[PDB]
Amino acid sequence: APDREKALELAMAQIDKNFGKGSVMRLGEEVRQPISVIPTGSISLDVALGIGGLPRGRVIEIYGPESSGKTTVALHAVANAQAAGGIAAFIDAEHALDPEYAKKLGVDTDSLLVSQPDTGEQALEIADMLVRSGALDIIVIDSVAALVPRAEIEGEMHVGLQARLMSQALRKMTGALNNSGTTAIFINALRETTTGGKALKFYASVRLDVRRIETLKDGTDAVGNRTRVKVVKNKVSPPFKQAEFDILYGQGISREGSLIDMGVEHGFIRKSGSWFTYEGEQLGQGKENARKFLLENTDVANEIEKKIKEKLGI
Ligand SMILES: Nc1ncnc2c1ncn2[C@@H]1O[C@H](COP(=O)(O)OP(=O)(O)OP(O)(O)=S)[C@@H](O)[C@H]1O
Ligand SMILES: [Cl-]
Repeated sequence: APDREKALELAMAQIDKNFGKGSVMRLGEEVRQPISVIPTGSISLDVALGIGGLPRGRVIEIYGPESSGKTTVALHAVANAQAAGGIAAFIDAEHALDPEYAKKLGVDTDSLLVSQPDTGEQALEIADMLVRSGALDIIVIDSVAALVPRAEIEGEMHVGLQARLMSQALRKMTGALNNSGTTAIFINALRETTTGGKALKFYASVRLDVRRIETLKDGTDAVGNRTRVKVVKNKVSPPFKQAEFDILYGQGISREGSLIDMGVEHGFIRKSGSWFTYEGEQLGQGKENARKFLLENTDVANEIEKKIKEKLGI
């Protein structure tokens, strides 16, 4: 009577039904759940996510050391939800946002709702209220850590409160997020759990481990920094995939850079040691020269984007 593959699928099906699609998956499964997404700003990360971007109506955690590139991704996500006509909100407990930098990443600052709460409770309630209006495509909360409880803020001499705070708010908010379809990005700067990163680990549909890995030099001097993101949790597509990309000083994710990495790995652009070539024409010697080439030769790149796009999904 026993036929494993048969029994297994019956079990997996039963599992998803009882707990939700994505409760169990084969790591190599080719996901076919289009959903609705907010492109990450990084083509590769969109691919790593398996669905083309951050899922809508879900809790997203983006953690890692400072200057890891978390905020950049958050800002790009906002920029993209806006181009699609979405409205964005920013719950700020850090007072670090640099609107001029955000504009550069394409964010329409003037339309950005910003709120600087007095307490963690207040910050999450304001977020809950904004979300339940169903009017937002995305909402980013700067600093899970910054969400300190009112009592602490007022000198209360008694603990476990800030994590409990993140739990209860997350319990209430997820419902509205799904109904509204608003993607909520919690930025968690570390020094995976910043007091309340505890409940966030379970409530999230996606958790991004962001980390700096290399300083982009090309020549002796610095041009920017390369970031590596690992999708440690993904309840909508097989997890653990990884992605890398360049964020040049004063710029967001380098599109050209992403086109040069995927293009090389997917054979569209050949790379003999030190020289990048594309179907019968030189791009230059050195990751950076190629970037320069693609920045200028806008016609190229678009086709390379085209090809890389078609090859996976546009
Ligand atoms: N205001 C800015 N002005 C110029 N460059 C910036 C600015 N913000 C970010 N960048 C660029 O992107 C990098 C920092 O990215 P962030 O997303 O701010 O890092 P992070 O991981 O979010 O660190 P935290 O704790 O949020 S600051 C910088 O090293 C620059 O390359
Ligand atoms: Cl994107």
